[PDB]
Amino acid sequence: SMLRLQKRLASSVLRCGKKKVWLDPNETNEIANANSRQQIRKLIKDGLIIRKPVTVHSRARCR
Amino acid sequence: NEVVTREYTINIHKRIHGVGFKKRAPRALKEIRKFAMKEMGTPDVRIDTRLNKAVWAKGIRNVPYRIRVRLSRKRNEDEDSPNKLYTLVTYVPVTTFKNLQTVNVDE
Amino acid sequence: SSHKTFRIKRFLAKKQKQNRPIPQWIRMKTGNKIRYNSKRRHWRRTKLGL
Amino acid sequence: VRYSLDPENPTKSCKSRGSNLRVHFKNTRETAQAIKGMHIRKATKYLKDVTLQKQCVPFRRYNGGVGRCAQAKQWGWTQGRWPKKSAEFLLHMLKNAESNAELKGLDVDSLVIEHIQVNKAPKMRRRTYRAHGRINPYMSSPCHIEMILTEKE
RNA sequence: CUCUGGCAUGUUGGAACAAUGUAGGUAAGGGAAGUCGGCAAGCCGGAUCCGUAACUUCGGGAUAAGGAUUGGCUCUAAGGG
RNA sequence: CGCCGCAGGUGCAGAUCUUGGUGGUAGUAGCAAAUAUUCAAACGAGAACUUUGAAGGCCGAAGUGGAGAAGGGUUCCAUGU
Ligand SMILES: [K+]
Ligand SMILES: [K+]
Ligand SMILES: [K+]
Ligand SMILES: [Mg+2]
Ligand SMILES: [Mg+2]
Ligand SMILES: [Mg+2]
Ligand SMILES: [Mg+2]
Ligand SMILES: [Mg+2]
Ligand SMILES: [Mg+2]
Ligand SMILES: [Mg+2]
Ligand SMILES: [Mg+2]
Ligand SMILES: [Mg+2]
Ligand SMILES: [Mg+2]
Ligand SMILES: [Mg+2]
Ligand SMILES: [Mg+2]
Ligand SMILES: [Mg+2]
Ligand SMILES: [Mg+2]
Ligand SMILES: [Mg+2]
Ligand SMILES: [Mg+2]
Ligand SMILES: [Mg+2]
Ligand SMILES: [Mg+2]
Ligand SMILES: [Mg+2]
Ligand SMILES: [Mg+2]
Ligand SMILES: [Mg+2]
Repeated sequence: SMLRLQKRLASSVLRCGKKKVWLDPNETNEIANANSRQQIRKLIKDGLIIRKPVTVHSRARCR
Repeated sequence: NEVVTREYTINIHKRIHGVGFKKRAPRALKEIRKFAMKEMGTPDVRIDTRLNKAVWAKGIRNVPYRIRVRLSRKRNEDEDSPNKLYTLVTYVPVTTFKNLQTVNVDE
Repeated sequence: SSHKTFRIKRFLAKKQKQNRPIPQWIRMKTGNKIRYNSKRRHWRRTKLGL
Repeated sequence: VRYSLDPENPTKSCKSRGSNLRVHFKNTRETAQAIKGMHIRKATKYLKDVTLQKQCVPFRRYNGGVGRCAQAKQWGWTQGRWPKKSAEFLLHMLKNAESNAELKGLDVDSLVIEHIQVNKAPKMRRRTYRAHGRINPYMSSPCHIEMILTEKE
């Protein structure tokens, strides 16, 4: 339903911003059940939460 | 039949002409939705996210002049809804729009 | 602020405990004549004296 | 409760009522005048058409600054609008009236809105802030609505 | 202009594209004839190489004024540990 | 409450009168400073505004980022309405 808490906790656990937190849009119910940082860690291990990669800023043009 | 699917090309350039810069892409998806309701006669029109990307591919003001879409009229026999039929419009990538007709596409 | 004296903190403590709704059973008391806590204070509308 | 204009006989009649409803009195009064005397099936479509902006309500008394529309010609008028919130509130009350009609065991296909009335409800106060440190009222104008439906065919 | 980080356009949206406005542009030919008054706008503008007057408290004036060049690509010399 | 006496803080249209209430104005002025939103899905009676995903943008490190002092005082955090 609402996952504002989960995205905040995933950001803290992954040590990234909320930009890079990816919550599986299909498995919303399982993520909604996670109310603890331990539960978020299990979801990160299970692939339901993913740290998205850094947006590419190439220096090939500058080089 | 009523579960027919057809492939069209829409002159976005014609339907967007005159719209301001910050409204061309949002208006392009309204004309695409209006186009689908006309040919498929279904108020419920779902636009695929990949088609939404294609319209917004070149930013908000430089919308592609032409887009090749595919209108699929399908049954809504999945839940209690006022409309038993809905149209799903998807994106058909093409290399050229020359000599492209409206063609009936099979299953 | 974060740096506060004990008196200021104790003063804020009392103002916090007394900013609560009246208990429901109060209206059942004979000759109550009280509807709601008229001394409710919100932190944003009205500021404390200090 | 006390309605104004009791029905000619309260055996072929059903009543519905609402108090302190958050709809503009002026818009609701015009919408009520349009559906007054309508058959209940006609009023239900008409109110749905107002929501879809296929039919309008003519603004006859509270018409200051109200624009002109082509659909106002069905009525002998020039000014009309499409009060969506007024249409919904009257649609809910019509459903309640029809449910009351079914409870009294009188058929709902012959109901006609013989009485409908919109009254001022006590205003509710909010605030607006003006140019030179001034506060002005920002009142709401709720309304009481009542209606009586009778059988005729 | 972009990455990390952040946000949803600043207390509403939809449809049109009339006048008048607010903000921003362009305009042939003329060039301040406008106006109390060049108000407003416009011109100029960076860097390199030249070249700079009256006057002066000799310090300045001075970026005075005025003129030329400026892209891309392929090189060639010189400047070190 | 009438009648005989007695006694007044004893009669309102005004005082830009006092207090309270209510109109026309009027469904009007208005909800226009800082570029911008769109698609799909979920929950839900109900979605332009909530959440998730996707896309397009903005702040562009002198930030619309990360933390403090003063001031505020529970606004912090969960759940629910
Ligand atoms: K109109
Ligand atoms: K218009
Ligand atoms: K002049
Ligand atoms: Mg304050
Ligand atoms: Mg007027
Ligand atoms: Mg104001
Ligand atoms: Mg002020
Ligand atoms: Mg804007
Ligand atoms: Mg907005
Ligand atoms: Mg604000
Ligand atoms: Mg000219
Ligand atoms: Mg000229
Ligand atoms: Mg002159
Ligand atoms: Mg003159
Ligand atoms: Mg000037
Ligand atoms: Mg000089
Ligand atoms: Mg050259
Ligand atoms: Mg007196
Ligand atoms: Mg008086
Ligand atoms: Mg208006
Ligand atoms: Mg406005
Ligand atoms: Mg930028
Ligand atoms: Mg900060
Ligand atoms: Mg909070």
